[PDB]
Amino acid sequence: ALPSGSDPAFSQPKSVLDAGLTCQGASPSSVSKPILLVPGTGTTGPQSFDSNWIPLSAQLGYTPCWISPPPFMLNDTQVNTEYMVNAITTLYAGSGNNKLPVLTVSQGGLVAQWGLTFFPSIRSKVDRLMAFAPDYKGTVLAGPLDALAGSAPSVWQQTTGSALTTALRNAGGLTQIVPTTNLYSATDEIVQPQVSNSPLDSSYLFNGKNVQAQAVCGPLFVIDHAGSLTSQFSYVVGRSALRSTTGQARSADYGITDCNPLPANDLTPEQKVAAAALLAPYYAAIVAGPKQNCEPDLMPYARPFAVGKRTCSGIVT
Repeated sequence: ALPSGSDPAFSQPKSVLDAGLTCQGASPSSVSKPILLVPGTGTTGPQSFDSNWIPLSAQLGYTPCWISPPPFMLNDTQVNTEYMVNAITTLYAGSGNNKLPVLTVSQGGLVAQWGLTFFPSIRSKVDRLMAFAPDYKGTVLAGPLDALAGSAPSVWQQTTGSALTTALRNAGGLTQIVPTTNLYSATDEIVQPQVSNSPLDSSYLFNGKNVQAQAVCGPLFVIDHAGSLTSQFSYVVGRSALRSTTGQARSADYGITDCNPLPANDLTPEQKVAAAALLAPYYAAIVAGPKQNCEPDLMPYARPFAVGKRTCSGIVT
């Protein structure tokens, strides 16, 4: 079972949410073959995909579109999802009422499944989801000394055992809602645990196409968080998920010969070097970005699914 009924109301005006959506070389209301790219924590849309999937999806025939929820995905994850839901509705109608793919990284995958869980209207508008290193269960790795100064709202909510991650799980959000592919690695230095190749991993979704790099490439295969998005292996897996008639990556489309953790071969030399510096804005955000001293309160639609957890207002019930 999943949440049903009308979409919850947005807490932000539509002009604010519309302001966060951009398409490369096209208007959101008139776009050909759009793809929604959702960035990770501590970054904007261009910062996550300029070096990788904005050019890679454009070469595959898509119009790169993205959201950049302020500030740098560090604010309340529930509010970042409003940008995605509004963008999908806009891009669905903007492309002649046709389904569009969604490709994410880091918190972006958590944002995608959160929207599909609690905003039922977009379930018939997303044809597939290609999530790179998503943290559906949050992460057990604390911030690089983010325990005496607090952390960003989105960092609170991405901690294992948070009210947000609890509510997503309890609402049935750990089962895929659209055809979903999850590409992750046991060597992820930001999102853990990922070492079980099982529902214990943070990126695992039941009935999804869960691709742990070590399961395909070997137990000693190393590929970090940024590589999980930009690698040639990730391109092969992602390109398979986008081309597939089932909506999921196909095991026949990739193999041990594609196990390259370096940036995708099709990227230009400037793009590969830029892809290696993917987390540079993320590093700045965790050390010098906004911080608060409690996990943001749950919105009314998600509050009933995390009874017992403490947020800024107190205990849910």
